[PDB]
Amino acid sequence: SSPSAIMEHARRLYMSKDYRSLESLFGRCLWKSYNLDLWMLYIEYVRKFEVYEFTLGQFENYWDSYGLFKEYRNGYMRALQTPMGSLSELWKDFTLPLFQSSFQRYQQIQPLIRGWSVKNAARLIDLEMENRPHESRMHFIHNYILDSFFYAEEVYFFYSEYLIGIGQKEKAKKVVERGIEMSDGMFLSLYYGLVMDEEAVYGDLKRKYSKVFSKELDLLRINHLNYVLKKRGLELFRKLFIELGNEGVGPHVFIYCAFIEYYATGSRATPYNIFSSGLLKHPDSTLLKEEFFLFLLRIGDEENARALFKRLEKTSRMWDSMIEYEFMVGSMELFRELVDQKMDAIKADAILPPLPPRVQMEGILGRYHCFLDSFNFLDLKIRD
Amino acid sequence: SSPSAIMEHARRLYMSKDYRSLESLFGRCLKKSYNLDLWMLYIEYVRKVSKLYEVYEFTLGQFENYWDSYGLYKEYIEEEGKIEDEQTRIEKIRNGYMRALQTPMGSLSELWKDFENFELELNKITGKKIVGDTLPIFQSSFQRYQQIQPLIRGWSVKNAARLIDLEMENGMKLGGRPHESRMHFIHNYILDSFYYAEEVYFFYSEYLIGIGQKEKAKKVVERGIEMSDGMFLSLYYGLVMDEEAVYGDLKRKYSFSKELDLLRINHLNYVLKKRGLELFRKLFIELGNEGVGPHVFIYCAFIEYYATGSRATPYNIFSSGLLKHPDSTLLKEEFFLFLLRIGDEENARALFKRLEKTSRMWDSMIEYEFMVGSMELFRELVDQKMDAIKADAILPPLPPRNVQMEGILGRYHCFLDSFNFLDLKIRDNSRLLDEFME
Repeated sequence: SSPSAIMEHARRLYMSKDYRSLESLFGRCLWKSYNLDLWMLYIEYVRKFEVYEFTLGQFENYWDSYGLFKEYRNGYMRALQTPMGSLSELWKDFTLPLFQSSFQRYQQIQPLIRGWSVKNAARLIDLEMENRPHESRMHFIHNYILDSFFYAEEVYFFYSEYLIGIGQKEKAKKVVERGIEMSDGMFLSLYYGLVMDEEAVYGDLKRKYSKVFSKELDLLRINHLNYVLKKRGLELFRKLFIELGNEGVGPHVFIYCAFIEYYATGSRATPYNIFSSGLLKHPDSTLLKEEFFLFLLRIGDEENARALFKRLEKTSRMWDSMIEYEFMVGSMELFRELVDQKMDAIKADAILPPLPPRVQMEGILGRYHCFLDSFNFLDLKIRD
Repeated sequence: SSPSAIMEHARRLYMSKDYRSLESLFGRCLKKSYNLDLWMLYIEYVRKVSKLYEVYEFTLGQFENYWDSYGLYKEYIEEEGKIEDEQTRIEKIRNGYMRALQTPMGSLSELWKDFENFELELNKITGKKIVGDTLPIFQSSFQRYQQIQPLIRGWSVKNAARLIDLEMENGMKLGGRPHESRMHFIHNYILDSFYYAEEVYFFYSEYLIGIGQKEKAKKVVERGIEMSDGMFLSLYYGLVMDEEAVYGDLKRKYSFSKELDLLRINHLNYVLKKRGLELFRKLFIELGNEGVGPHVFIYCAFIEYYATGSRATPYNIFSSGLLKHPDSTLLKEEFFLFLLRIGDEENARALFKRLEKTSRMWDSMIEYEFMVGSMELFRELVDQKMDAIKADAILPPLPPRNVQMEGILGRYHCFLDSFNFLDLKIRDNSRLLDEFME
């Protein structure tokens, strides 16, 4: 039920002379459509001018409204107030300040329409945000973008954020629900759960994903825990963790909980115990082994760090962090032994395989990446 | 007095026909030399102007179980010759063949053919038995060389280091004393071949330390400091040979802010290991306008946090560094990330809010607020970051921050990485390495 598929159905029904059906279709879809073709077909149908005014209600702010403005004065007046292709061929036909301004503007816009986005859409949004009637202009731009990229979850986040900043969060929630029905990824559901206060999304998405989707399920748990910490506080965060428990929660969920417990409370004991539990569940997880060791060494829990290192298998990075630590605040005697030990381990082919490595974006896409990076945890990322 | 200076000078004397100076050069340099070209020139000069076989014996004593001895043995056995007296000739050529065959070296099969031909000529019967009895020797040396051959063909510091590692494994189960002798030859050959490379003096020092020859090791290092042009061997020397004097000797060569700051960080470490935290701090204070660079503050803040657990003491040091160095992005970013990582939340936030910021400080603070803060504050931080990218108020990023080596070379890299601190790196300013174009 995409823009193009409503369009093609409408055109078939027109061609069929099924006017009962066509009239219900427009009835249901016209107000909501930011597709000019279609409006224009509504015009073709009605023809078989108060109805160019009705269309201009929708497309007056549009950079390709010229033929529409042409066919339709103080009509000439507040087209001249819209940056559009061929505005100079409307001036010539039609106050000079106002036109000049709208022609200067279409210069900055033209290359973004040329090369139409999703990333130039973002660029367009940002340009218009900076510089009641402005709001009206901004609604058109976001909805037209929603039509153009109905499939891309970013567009729905852009408008939602715009709407939130103008105090229209109820309208934002509806845009997100719609985005969730029309695009595909986990992002918009995570943003819906957290920003629009809907805890049900976490359980519902768990049931939907149902091994193959292990990453989704761990990223849901982490994000669900975050929701609960934010909305309810630590004791209910703590209760949700303990309930999650008769399912295989991945290595990441333990590492995430240990880190919340450390940075929220300052306990060293509790994260040690969460990392330790997790290592019992995932005895072969190099991630947990490395992140546990480096966490203990970085917060300064030396004695525990050293005992853990002695018991575990090691990546080169764990070896190199421990060697560098010993050199800085340890002894040369022990430093020399840890070097001997690392060279022995390389030789025995005993070093665990390495973990993968790892103002970027600006404006409203910048904002999106801010949310995305935050929902993502370490190398556990949203994936499709 | 480098090997190459000596080879050049010797060729000069020889081509000039200044035969007096040349013979003097040979007298003072030969026995200390592991450069085969210099010894062959000596052979070539002795052939021209003069028991020649004795000069081959003198040369094969230096290049004992050398892997490119074939030309030496072949020419030597030609000289045995050319001995008046069958029995003594026979004796000598047999000992020559038998010494070669125990040596892993190129062209060993060609000496094997010559050897079998020689024994059979004397007696087809007793000779076949002599050869049969020597076959496993030859075969062992042939096999061993198959593993040496690609290291020599690809000769480099790294393959030199590999040859050291392979011979340290001791596959022939050499008794203590001839294994040591093997290793001394190998390391001295390497020192001569790469006389200018700090690595190889480290390789030899570490070998000698391990066999309880640490005074020998200190003189190896003293030679290397003279032959190389960086600050690796001097730091190694200070710390491993316990020689505090080297810190002031380096302070002269360099008074180069970055090198001065590396040298100060490493001197501070020497004092720490030797005399502990209290004398570490006295040295810090005295450095201590005298004036030192940001890295020295960051280094000392770390050593105090990790060594004593204090949060006040690192805070104060970072703070003092930032007052001496107000425009230091490295310091602002290092100080901020430190406070966030150890969980010093209120100091981290208060610091953040008064500093200029990299995108990484922004990103780390955004992430932290999302994780354990509030959503309205996350949103503001995100607002502020966008505003900051807009005003081009962002501080340009710190430089990005290698591969893993094994055996002896991997040991060199461990000592080097340890001496190095953050983006401060030792270098030899006279060597042109993989990225020389810069």
